[PDB]
Parts: sequence; structure tokens; C-alpha cells
Amino acid sequence: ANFVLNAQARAEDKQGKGASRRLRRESLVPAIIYGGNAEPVAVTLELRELVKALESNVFFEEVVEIKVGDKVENVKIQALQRHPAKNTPMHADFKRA
Amino acid sequence: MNEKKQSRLRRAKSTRLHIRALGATRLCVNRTPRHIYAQVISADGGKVLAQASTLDASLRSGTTGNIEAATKVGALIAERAKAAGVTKVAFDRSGFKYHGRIKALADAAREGGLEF
Amino acid sequence: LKARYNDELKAKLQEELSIKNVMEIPRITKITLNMGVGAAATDKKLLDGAVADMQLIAGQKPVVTLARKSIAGFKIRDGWPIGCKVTLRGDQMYEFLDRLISIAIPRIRDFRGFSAKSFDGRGNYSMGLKEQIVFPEIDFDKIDRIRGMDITITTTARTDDEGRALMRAFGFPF
Amino acid sequence: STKNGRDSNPKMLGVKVYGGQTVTAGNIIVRQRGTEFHAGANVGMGRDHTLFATADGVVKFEVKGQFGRRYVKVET
Amino acid sequence: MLQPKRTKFRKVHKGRNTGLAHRGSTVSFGSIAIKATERGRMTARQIEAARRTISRRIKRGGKIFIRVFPDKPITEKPLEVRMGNGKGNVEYWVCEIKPGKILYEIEGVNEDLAREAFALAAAKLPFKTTIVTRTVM
RNA sequence: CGGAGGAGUACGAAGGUGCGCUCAGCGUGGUCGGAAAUCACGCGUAGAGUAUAAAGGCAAAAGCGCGCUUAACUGCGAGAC
RNA sequence: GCUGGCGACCAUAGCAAGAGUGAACCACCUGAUCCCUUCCCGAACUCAGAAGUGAAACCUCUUAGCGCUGAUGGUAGUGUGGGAUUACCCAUGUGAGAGUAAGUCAUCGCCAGCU
Repeated sequence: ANFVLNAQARAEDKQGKGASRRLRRESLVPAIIYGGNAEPVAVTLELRELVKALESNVFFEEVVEIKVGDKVENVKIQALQRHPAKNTPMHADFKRA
Repeated sequence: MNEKKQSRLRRAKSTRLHIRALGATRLCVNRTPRHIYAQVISADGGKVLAQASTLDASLRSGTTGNIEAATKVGALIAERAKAAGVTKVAFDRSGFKYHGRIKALADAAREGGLEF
Repeated sequence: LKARYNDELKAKLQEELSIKNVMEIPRITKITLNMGVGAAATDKKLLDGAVADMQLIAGQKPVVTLARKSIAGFKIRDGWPIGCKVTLRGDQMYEFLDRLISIAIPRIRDFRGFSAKSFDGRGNYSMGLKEQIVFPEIDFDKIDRIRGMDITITTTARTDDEGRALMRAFGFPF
Repeated sequence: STKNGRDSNPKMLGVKVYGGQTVTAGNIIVRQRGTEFHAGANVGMGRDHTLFATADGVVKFEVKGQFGRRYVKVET
Repeated sequence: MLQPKRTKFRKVHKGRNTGLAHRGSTVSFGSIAIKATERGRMTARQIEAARRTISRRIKRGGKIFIRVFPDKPITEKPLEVRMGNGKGNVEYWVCEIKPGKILYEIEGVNEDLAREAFALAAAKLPFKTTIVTRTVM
């Protein structure tokens, strides 16, 4: 409840190198949700929201709610990719919990 | 412990691989302190064409573990292989020395009529 | 010995070590006699004398041992003989052991030489002695200089305590 | 002056016939310094580790055995 | 004057410096660090000068970790020699720098003093740099 | 006239064959005898070797022994590089 | 349902640890006459056999402890066309390595012997 991330679905036409670069130029961040008893789900997040969430340490230990459309996934942040030079977040891995 | 059996299999490997490379029907023999066994196996190495051993009823009640038993097993495997239709074979001693009971079995098979 | 161990020592060892199955009982497998007669290059005769001494001490033909790898520090090189050795099993080793225990110990200069320590940690015991005397061999007349010898007893005893128990049962001094 | 400046003539090693091709008995399949490939059914080995066909058929490459060796064979 | 104790070969090819620094771009020893944002070459003299400046500023109150080591030798022709006649003689040693490469980390000092020391060090370097701090991920 | 190394030999066995065998290192004990000789037992291990430079290889070991030997033959040679 | 022999396959299969089996088979085992053997030794190889044992070894079972397998997503690289020159960007096609979730204490064929 403390951390809520608003996301849109990332369809197959929004996957790959070119689509991801277009998204990051549009100031979005691709992310993947995986974990027990279900199939992986690809979503896109807001860079502003992600940076705001990462500024706080309790984000890395609490359970956060990712909402895409009506469905809601309760996940924990699992991995994060950053740009080597600019330190900007580039991709995120979330684990169902 | 286990070194004796591993060494015997290591000695057997070369002859078995050469027989496979030649593609001949194999006459494999096996020896234990109590019994002797012989099989005629196809060139691909998967199907047993014939077999004979002291475990067979005709020989089981005897001494079953000496040269006299080995000669009977050799004659019997020769008869069964001839009945099955095998004429030319390559002998496989399975890492044992070609001597004693193994030699007697081979000689009995040759007398029975397996050409090798 | 031989029959002595076969009839008697097995039972006492079984009771003392408290082992359920009979195959666990310590059994002395072999005895190895070695003279590491180095520097044979300079003379070429002491090795012959050592071979003769081994042949006299043990009722068997000794085998010379060649070096492995060539060492600059000594004068040894890859192929030439630098030692002499014999292995004993069966009746021969039992006879050697009984002769050792019976006569070798009194004929050493200083008693209490052997130690209840000096075990390999796996049930095998090695002892080194000086001189070819204390055996039924020719005396200082008709023999070359005195030479030391290593005797290693390899037994089936799984542990050092079992090896010591078997050794005490056979009656070796310490 | 320099102490370098030497090299040997090329040896033109390599695979001569690839998988799926048809061969005639005697055709060289692989030129190799060592046994990078091993001889399978209907394939012979020369004194310099050359692999050649001993029958007419179709070349096939595979990996087999406990050591993971690379094998080439000719199917008739 | 950092330099390998031994090398398998004396002279190496020029090569091409391309790509980003995916390895060695995270803070792993100290709490604060300086990392390059532009590619280039870093010489042993430059490394030593930056280290001396940082150590003098922080007055040896903490630990400095140097994560760059110059292992690539660079040759030069004697002077007034024509082209050819073999490769030149080894003159100095460099480390290849890609964007994201962390150069120095500092442990056990206040952040303000560390930033002052890093600002002093950056003026000695031939490429642009930035300051980073340890994060969870 | 770029960066690094080797060759202008050796061997009648160091060739053929049948049979047979696994290296190196370390830790324990054991006369001289130790950092390191030889003996005995164990632990993880190809890091050994391959006449010689390097590379590609090497368990049916292509590495290492023993007995007998001369195929280190003669005439060729489908087919390929 | 167990035991032995020969193969397919070559770690999801292996290694390690714990446990279990002697009716048959196997293994250890007894002896060194004759066959045969040790650069010495019946240790190995070989022969003649059944007083013992399932201890060791081999097999079978259990364990994710090492090892091995391993996505999805993203990143690196890259063919073609265009734009720029520290060597990157765009369109299109392709797409690792590492890491993450996760999986694994194999799966089959022929012959013979017991219950």
C-alpha cells in the first residue's frame, strides 16, 4: 500500500532493442514480472515514479503493488539495470511475492 | 578393491572396440570362480544371437567351475550358434588371459565348428 | 606364528576390539624391507653388498630400485639403481616376523628403541634399524660395512589403535 | 635492425566436405593438424590425421561418446 | 608509478577503445567514488598525481582504493628516425578508460571532505568525471 | 626493415607386433638421509610425458615396459587435397 | 520383484553423505600339487575347491550438500539503407555472454538365472 507503481502492458510489438530505445526516449522503463505459479508479464513504468521509489530504502524490502489496467500484482523488486555512465535506471525485474 | 574389476574392463576395452570397428559377430566370454558364461552377440552389439553357460540344466549339477565344465560350455555354445546360423566369429576374452578355462572353451567351440 | 594367530590371536583380538563381523579383525598383510642405498654411483659395489645382505636376511631374491626423476642435489639420475627392496607375504613374512621378535631385539645394542608411536595413522607401522647384525647372517668377517634397513608392516587394521592392538598381540616389544 | 621477420608457408587445412554432401570412396573430408574430428563409420584415418571416405554415401557430423568427441561418418 | 612486475610480451598492438564499462562501474569497496563519464587513456603519472592529491586533501584519515591499473605498454620512436626499421621502444604504461569506469573510492571520511578531494583530483585528469555513492542496487 | 620462437637433425630401436602398465604433486609415518634419494599407506587430482620449437592432438592412451622380430618390403593403386 | 552379461545415451545421468541386501548370482574367501605367474612376492595373472562373511567391494534406496541443466525480460555485438566521426544515432532484420526465476539424485534395448 505504501508503494504503488502505475504500469501499462508491454505487447510483443513493444519488445526488442528498437522498441525499448523508443520507450526510453519516451521516458518510460521496460520491466518484467515473474515468479511462482504464473507466466512472466512484461510491463512499462514511469522513470519519474521509479526514481522516486528507488530514493527510499524501504522500497527494497517492502511488498509493492504494480497496477496495469485493473489487475494488481504484489511484487518485490528483484533486479535493476542502470546506465554505466549516466546511472539512469534502464530495466527492472520484479518477483511475485 | 574395485581396482581388479576396473583393470579387467580396461584390458577388455581395446579388443571390444576393435571387434566393433571390424563389424564381426562377437563371441564374448565371461569367467567367475564358480561359473563360466559365453554369448554370441550381433555386430551392432545389441542383440544376443546365442548363449551357453554352466547355469544351464545339463551342466549345473556338476563341478561347474573347472576346465571340464568349460569344454562342455564351449561345445554347447558351438552347437547353439551353428543352429542359429552363425559361422564366422571374433573371439572376445573380456580382459581375461587366453589360458586355462577360457582356452578350453575356445578350443571346444572351434571343435564344435565355429570358424575363428 | 601363522597357526598361532589363526587359532588363538583372532579370538582375543575380536574380544578386545569388540567387532561384530569376523572380517574386521586386524590381519597383517605384508612386510616390506628396504635399504635406500644412495650414492651407489661413486662405488658400484655397496649396492651388490646390499643385495647380498637382503638375500641372506630374507629367503627371497631382492629387487633393485631405480631412481625416478633426476636430482641435481645428489648424484642420482633418471635410470640408475639407488635402492634395494623386498616384499614378504604368507609364510615367509610370518617366519621373518617370528625371527625378528625372537632374536633381533636382544641383539640390538640399546633396548627400548622401538616406540608405540610412529604409526602411519591408518594402521601400518614402520621401524628403521641399524646394522645387518641381529639376524642369522655372516658376522663382520665376510661382510661389508654395516647398513641400516627399513621394515614397514602393512596390515588390514583400519585405525592406529587397532594396529597397536594387533602388534601387541603378536608381541613386538613396544 | 630487427630479429623478427620469418613465417612459414600456408598449409591450407580445414573441412573440405560439409554435412549433407555426397562423396565417393577416397574423397578427403577433413585436413587437420590433430584429431579435432574423429573417424566414424565408413571413414578412414591417414598418417597425418587426414579423414577420408572409404565408401560412397552422404557425410554426417555428430558428437558422441563419453568424452564428447566430434565424429564424422558416411551413410550409405 | 604502477607497472606490472612481469609481462608475457613486451609490445602490444594499438587496438581500438570502444564500448561502455559494464564491469567495474559499481561502488564495491568504499562509500563514495569518482567515475569517468568519457573515454580516454590514463597514464601511471596521472594516476599517481591524482592519488597524491586525494591523500593530501584527506590527510590520510581514511582509505583510498585505486581501481585502475596501467598494464598496456606504449612505444615511441627515438626521434630523427625514419619510418620502418621495426617497432619503437616502450616508454610508459596506460590503462584504457571507458565511460562508467570507477577510478578511485574513499572509505571512512565525511562526504564533504571526500567531494573536496575528488574535485581537486578531477583537475589532474584528461577526461570528464562524476561522483557516485553506494546504493542498494 | 610488423610482434615472438625454431630447423639444415636423431634412432636397427627411439621401427613392427602380441601381452602388460599409468603420470605429476601433496599430506602422514619410516637408519644414515636432509627442502628434495628409497619404502608403506591414503587425498584431491592430468597440473606429468610425448628425441627437439610452437600449435593442433593423445584412454583402444599417440605416454611407459617385456618377448619375438625386420612391413624402415617388391609391383602397384580406385579416388581425392 | 531381485541377480549377472552385453549395448543405446554420456552429468537433469555425476560426485558426496546416510541406509539395505546373501535363497540364487556376485564378491570377499581356502590351498600352491599339476597349467600359468612375479625385472622379488600366489599382491596381481592362473589352477584346484567350498570352511566361513555380506565386513570391504559391487549393486539398490534416500538427501538439493557440491556439481550439472536453465527460461522470460533487458543489455552488448551485428547484415542492409541513411545520418555523424572517440566511433555513436535512426529504420529494418538478427541477437549473445554473464546474471535472475526455476529444474535435476536419469531414461531405454537384448539374453540368461531365481522367487
